[PDB]
Amino acid sequence: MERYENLFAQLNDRREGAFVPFVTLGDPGIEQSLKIIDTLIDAGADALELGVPFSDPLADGPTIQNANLRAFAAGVTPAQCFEMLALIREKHPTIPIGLLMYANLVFNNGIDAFYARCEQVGVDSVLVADVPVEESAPFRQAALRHNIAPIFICPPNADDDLLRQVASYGRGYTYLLSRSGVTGAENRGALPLHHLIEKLKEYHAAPALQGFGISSPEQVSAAVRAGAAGAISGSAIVKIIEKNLASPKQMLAELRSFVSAMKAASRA
Amino acid sequence: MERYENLFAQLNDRREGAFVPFVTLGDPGIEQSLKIIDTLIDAGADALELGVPFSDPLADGPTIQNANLRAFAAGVTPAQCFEMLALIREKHPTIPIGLLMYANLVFNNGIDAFYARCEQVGVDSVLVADVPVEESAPFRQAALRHNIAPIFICPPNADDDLLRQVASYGRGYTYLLSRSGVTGAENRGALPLHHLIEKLKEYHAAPALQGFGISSPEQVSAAVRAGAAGAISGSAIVKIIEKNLASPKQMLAELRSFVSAMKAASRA
Amino acid sequence: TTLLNPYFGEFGGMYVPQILMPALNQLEEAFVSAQKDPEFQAQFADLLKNYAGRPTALTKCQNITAGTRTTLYLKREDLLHGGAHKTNQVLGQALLAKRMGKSEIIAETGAGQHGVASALASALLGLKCRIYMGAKDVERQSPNVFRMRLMGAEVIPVHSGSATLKDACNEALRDWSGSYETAHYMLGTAAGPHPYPTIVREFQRMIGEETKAQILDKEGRLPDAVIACVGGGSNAIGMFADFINDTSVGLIGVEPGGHGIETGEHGAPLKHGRVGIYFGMKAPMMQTADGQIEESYSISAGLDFPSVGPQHAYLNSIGRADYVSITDDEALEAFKTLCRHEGIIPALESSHALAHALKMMREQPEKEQLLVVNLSGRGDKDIFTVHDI
Amino acid sequence: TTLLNPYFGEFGGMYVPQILMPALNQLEEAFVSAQKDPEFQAQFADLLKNYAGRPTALTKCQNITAGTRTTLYLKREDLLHGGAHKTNQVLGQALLAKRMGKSEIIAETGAGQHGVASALASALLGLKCRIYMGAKDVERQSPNVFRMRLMGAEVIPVHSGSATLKDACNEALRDWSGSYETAHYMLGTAAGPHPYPTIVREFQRMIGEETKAQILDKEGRLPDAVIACVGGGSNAIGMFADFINDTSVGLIGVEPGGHGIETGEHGAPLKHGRVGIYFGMKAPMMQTADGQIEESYSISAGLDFPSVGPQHAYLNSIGRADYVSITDDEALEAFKTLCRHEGIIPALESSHALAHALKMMREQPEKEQLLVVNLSGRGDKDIFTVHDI
Ligand SMILES: O=P(O)(O)OCCNS(=O)(=O)c1ccc(OC(F)(F)F)cc1
Ligand SMILES: O=P(O)(O)OCCNS(=O)(=O)c1ccc(OC(F)(F)F)cc1
Ligand SMILES: *Cc1c(COP(=O)(O)O)cnc(C)c1O
Ligand SMILES: *Cc1c(COP(=O)(O)O)cnc(C)c1O
Ligand SMILES: [Cl-]
Ligand SMILES: [Cl-]
Ligand SMILES: [Cs+]
Ligand SMILES: [Cs+]
Ligand SMILES: [Cs+]
Ligand SMILES: [Cs+]
Repeated sequence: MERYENLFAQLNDRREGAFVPFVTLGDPGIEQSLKIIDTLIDAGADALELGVPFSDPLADGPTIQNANLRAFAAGVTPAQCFEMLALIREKHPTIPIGLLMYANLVFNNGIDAFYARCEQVGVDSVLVADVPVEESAPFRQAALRHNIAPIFICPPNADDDLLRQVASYGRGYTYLLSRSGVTGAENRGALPLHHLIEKLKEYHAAPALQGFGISSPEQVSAAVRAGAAGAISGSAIVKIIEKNLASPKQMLAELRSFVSAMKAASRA
Repeated sequence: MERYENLFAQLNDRREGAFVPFVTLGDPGIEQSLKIIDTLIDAGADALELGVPFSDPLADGPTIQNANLRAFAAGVTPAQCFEMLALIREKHPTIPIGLLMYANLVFNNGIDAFYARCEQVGVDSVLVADVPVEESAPFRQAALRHNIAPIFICPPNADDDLLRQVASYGRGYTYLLSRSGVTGAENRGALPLHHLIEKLKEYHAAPALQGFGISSPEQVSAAVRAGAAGAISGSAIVKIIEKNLASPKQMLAELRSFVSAMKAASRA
Repeated sequence: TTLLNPYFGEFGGMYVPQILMPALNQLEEAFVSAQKDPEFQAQFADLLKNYAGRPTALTKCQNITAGTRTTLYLKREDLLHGGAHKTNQVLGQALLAKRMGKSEIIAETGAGQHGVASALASALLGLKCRIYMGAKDVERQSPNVFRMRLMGAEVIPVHSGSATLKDACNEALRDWSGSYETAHYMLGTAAGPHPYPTIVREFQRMIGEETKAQILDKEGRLPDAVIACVGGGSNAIGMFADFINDTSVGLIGVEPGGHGIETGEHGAPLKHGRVGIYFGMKAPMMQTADGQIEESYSISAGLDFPSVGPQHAYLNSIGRADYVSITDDEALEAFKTLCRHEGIIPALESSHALAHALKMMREQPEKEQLLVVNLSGRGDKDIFTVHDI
Repeated sequence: TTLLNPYFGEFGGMYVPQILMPALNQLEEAFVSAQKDPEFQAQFADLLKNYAGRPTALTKCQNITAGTRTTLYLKREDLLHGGAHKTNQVLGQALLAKRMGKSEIIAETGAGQHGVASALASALLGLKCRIYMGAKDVERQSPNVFRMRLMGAEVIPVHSGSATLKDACNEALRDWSGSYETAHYMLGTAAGPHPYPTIVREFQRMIGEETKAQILDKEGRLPDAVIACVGGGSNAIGMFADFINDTSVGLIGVEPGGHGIETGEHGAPLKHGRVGIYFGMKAPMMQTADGQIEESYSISAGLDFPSVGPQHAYLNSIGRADYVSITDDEALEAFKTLCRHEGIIPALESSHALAHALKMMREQPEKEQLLVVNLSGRGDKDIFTVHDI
């Protein structure tokens, strides 16, 4: 499929940026997570980034660490995540779905088999957080064999060689990191380095989504203005889950309000 | 004075050995200790060996260690011991009185001053347990200047050189150790090595008293038969004190019975 | 692109977030430069000699081997300053940190020995040290925590995940991901992403180099085998390295068998785990069926790696080194035996290596064999663990 | 009659019961013979090198002395096997015991370090070891008691007197008085009756001999002063001995000042006690007005001699050595300072010596002085004492 390509073409036609929430699958349980995801979509999410709970999420700060822990407390496994993903796709045929993976979960049952399962359930992209471009060959090859976009990361400090590799090897979107460090709303990054955004376009990279520390509408607007195709927000969304664990209905209302506001900021 | 010389002459006239109990001064208190000592004498003690309580009695086994501790629990000091000694002599003008001392108590206030105090209260001999003949010069010199007999020890293993020194340097009596080790009734020594007893006589030593482990009449008799002038018993006497702490009258009765039996064994 | 090979056969690599790659490349560059720099080498040697107390003794056991044809020597890393071999490589890494112009050190620790080693090196060399330690480890390692604090290190409890060593490893990397411009990550074993397995080996290889010189002096020949315990792999690779090209010398690594391999309560991933990718490397590890990382169990807290250095996995794969396991009970018996027959109290970690040597001797008592056990540390720390049993 | 002089000026002697004189004469004879025997010397040197880890390092402090004209080195007896200098002389005395054909060892201990040293030497060398320890010390030194037991020694609590070190000293002598035909009394310091002060000095003198060679190598000249703590006197006389004839080298011994000399709660008999006769010697001691022996108080249990070796009293009397005191609080500050600025955890005993060196530097910071402190032991044992404060 070509779900990101179709999305970005549609958004470009409307001079609009993408807003892309992240949540952990199965946080705080399978049924509530499915409701959360439906709420994100109804509230205007253009695409999703979905984490499979992992024991050792070493690119994540405390907010998302705690989401992984809640999912484990609910007994969530990768197999259950795939069941969730198949159902999400059955409900929502066009929204791009990206996974946030750690390498061991991809390598565990065999790399090729993992990407084959992604294709079967209708995932569009996979970002393996602890595989740098230097180690990426078997992952990107398997992704492409199964019509999955492999997502690569452009750090703010990226040199020309790295920009060329990310441009060549990635598909779907290019992840533009706002800053060093780990995920977290408590730590705001920079405006998309215009120089990086322009070099990526020069090298015909997949459209850029800025992520890390994106918690406010004003940051979404600024990302798009700087030339990114959109913005990803994780911790800010997950914080709403955490705050409202005891109040599942209020949780969905607050998620809807927040996502609506973030998506509004992406519009021309 | 010449109290040992007079005693041994009197005993020789009667073909009799000496029986000499040891107790710790002030065990279990000053008043009871004075009564104990009067009982020993009335029951037939020929001479006394009296210990001044010391913190570190390293020639003594548990029985006499515990006597020292009881005297300390009663607050007994060397000055109080000297007061006791003056009174004992005022009551009993002829009985030889020997002290069992550790070196620090003699050296503390000055060696000469210690022996001067002994002369003033009417002590006859001093045995300094932790001063071997090799270190004895200032002690024996001070003793003799104050008409005090310095007592030396003949171990069972004594070579000829040592026998000659003990014979030359000692006065009053020669202490014949029954065995190696420390004081105690629980450990019986040998018969007075006849060879030692005879060599001491050859060298004109002061008459021998056998001590260490002497707890029974049969040992007193055997010591005298082997050629010793008598026998000393400490732990066996002190054990009677220890056993009867709660019963001071019974204590005196048992001491009287034991001493009478031990003295009877010394008679021809 | 790298200067050195990041792999040992299929094992190893640099499985870190992209943001950390410049830090690893910088470290590799500084290490390659330092290894050619006679001034760096002289400074490192000076610290090892005059501060740490190298060379360490090589002690012939005679009482332990009486009535057999085994001759046993112990390489006395227990006598190094700090009481374990860890001191060697922390001093080298502290000097690398300074070479790169870094003023801050991050370290992980489980049992606490690496934390103490890191704090002592940082105190000596003017670095500001922060140490991550799983909250469960903090609770049970009060002595080591106090030592770290006395030496001026910040100890940061980690409450995430299982609140043990792997969680502290993660936290150290999360911190470094944001702080690499000013801080060096002082990794505590011969594992993690390249270049750490290589650096740690090179900064521990004096163990084997000295052993070789000492055994040649005393016996006029090389050992039949050298035997070392394997937590993450540093003391073992330090003993093995200088013998790898001496094809006659057996290399035997001893993983903790815990309550017994069959119980699943062990720390023997090389022989009884499954290859995975975690903590920056492809290596055998303790993992669930689904690929979640698990803990290693051992009576010895210091053998509490849930994986193993990639060079050990490689040496195993080609048959150059053999790996075995020793249970808690076997280690305890070796501890007691060394105390009673040689007057040396060994670390419970090291007791695993000694236990396997004792088995080699006892199983085949008329086999002529010259063995060296790496006595990686002293066992003062273990007396109450052993007492309670 | 003796072969060697039992006195150092008026101090020393052989104030034991007559029954023990043959044992002391036998020991003296065996020692004089051993000192002329190249085989004995070679065996002792071999154990010191290959078992204990000599020579020990001489470490230059630079961080501690920054901004002053003091240069400070530490002689690292903390790195000896066992963690204190005591190991040197127990190995020598164990070899004497064997030379005399004895199979059993008696030892006294207070803090427990001598007991552990005696037990380790006995385990190595095939001797049956029994250790007397005051019951109060047994209660408060569980770690050391367990170490002694692990090494196969019998630990015998002493309940007599004050149930502390002096009482254990007495009990050891009472046992020896009956057992000397088969047992050697392994006295734990440079005190007691001749020949022990002499033997212990000679079996510790490698401390000073090495220090001299090391300082000449590093500085090209002798120290201005060498500084050592004084419990009974062994580590100090071991450092001092080889410098006694180097008249320019200051010898400074540091007694424990406890809560302060004025409080009476100290362990400083050399400077603040009164000459007495006890434990086989004439020496300054802690005693009541009437001459009863008293205890020494210090935060450091190892400085818990209620007297001092006679050679120290002699060196003081002639002015060849100077003796000072350091309080609990001063020792604690030195402990903390060394941990934080040099990454070395010193024994609280040794911390007294370091504290005095720190005072020498701080009081006169522009005085040019090259100082060596004998770091007699490591302070792992002390972390909980220091923690609780
Ligand atoms: O809004 P924040 O700060 O929580 O950021 C949310 C990011 N979620 S995500 O899945 O895009 C994401 C993307 C990349 C990550 O690590 C990597 F860069 F190393 F690959 C981790 C998470
Ligand atoms: O009957 P026992 O076994 O208790 O022996 C009692 C002995 N009491 S004593 O005062 O003669 C006495 C004599 C000598 C002593 O030690 C020395 F030999 F070293 F000098 C100790 C006590
Ligand atoms: C830490 C430690 C180990 C295990 O770590 P390696 O990296 O495998 O050497 C072994 N022995 C001791 C004494 C240790 O402190
Ligand atoms: C025992 C001990 C001392 C004191 O004893 P000395 O005989 O005076 O040396 C000093 N330092 C340490 C570390 C000790 O263990
Ligand atoms: Cl592309
Ligand atoms: Cl005479
Ligand atoms: Cs052998
Ligand atoms: Cs392991
Ligand atoms: Cs200086
Ligand atoms: Cs003292």
